[PDB]
Amino acid sequence: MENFQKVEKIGEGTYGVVYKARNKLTGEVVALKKIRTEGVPSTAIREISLLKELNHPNIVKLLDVIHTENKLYLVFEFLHQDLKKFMDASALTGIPLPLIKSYLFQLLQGLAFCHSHRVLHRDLKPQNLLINTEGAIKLADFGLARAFGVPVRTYTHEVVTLWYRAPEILLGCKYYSTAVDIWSLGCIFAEMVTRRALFPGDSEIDQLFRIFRTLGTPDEVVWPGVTSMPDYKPSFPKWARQDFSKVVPPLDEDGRSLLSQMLHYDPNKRISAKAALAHPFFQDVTKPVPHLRL
Ligand SMILES: CCCCCCNc1cc(NCc2cccnc2)c(C(N)=O)cc1[N+](=O)[O-]
Repeated sequence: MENFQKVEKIGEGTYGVVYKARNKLTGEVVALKKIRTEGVPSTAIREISLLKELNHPNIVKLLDVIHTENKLYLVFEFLHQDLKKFMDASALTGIPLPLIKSYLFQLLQGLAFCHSHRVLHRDLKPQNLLINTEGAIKLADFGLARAFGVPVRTYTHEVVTLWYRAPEILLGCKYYSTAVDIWSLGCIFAEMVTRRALFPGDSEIDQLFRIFRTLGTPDEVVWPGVTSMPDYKPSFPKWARQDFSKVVPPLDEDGRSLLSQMLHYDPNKRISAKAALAHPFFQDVTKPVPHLRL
């Protein structure tokens, strides 16, 4: 490294290998993501560079975009743990409701900020939500999906998780809206509460059908235009909707109400991050300190 010193391999992210590294000059510790494949579209360089200006306390800071030796590296502020690991660690006892609420509230503030700046995440998942010892949680990888248009894979054949994908994406809609992020966050909220993924599909159709089996197969009444979507098939089985009381027990009615609005089928009916922040569920929100073992 011309200015870094690898501390260790943090993982093999969706867009390449990630290392924890120390800037030999500043001494700062950062996350360095090597971007995957053979060309690096200058279009992406400009778009990514724009994200360097997207600063908010609940968004992982993109410190630098390094395009040298015809390679692309993203330098991000470093956080010690992701929500997936934290949820697994809290599996026996569950994350306390006050902390679940604090995290959801913070994540919505982060989304409201990005969305007001016309930046979508598109691939939110527990592994992309980073936490620290202060009780903060931050969204990582905002805007990379668009800047890199197509997703595909990482670089070492890894199974893309579809668990948090909004139904309009699964039905082949080519135009994503801010609503896809609200859907993903709703799925994560449910998972924090129950300690089980809400819709753990293992294929695109299994993902879609798991959603239908829980929320009911969508129709023109609840989702105008759904039957004209690219991958919609009249042959889809028609399942009845289940009650949220059975989906995320023992979450209270304020929580079920908010989740239901985050999971509406019609992206246009789905609650916005700004509106969600005003939901009665957050009347008593606080910022607890999590028990983090690093
Ligand atoms: C099995 C762990 C999966 C990590 C995959 C890489 N995922 C990332 C994880 C991060 N930190 C949380 C963390 C997690 C584990 C160890 N140490 C720190 C960070 C960051 N900004 O600090 C960035 C990325 N990433 O995507 O650039």
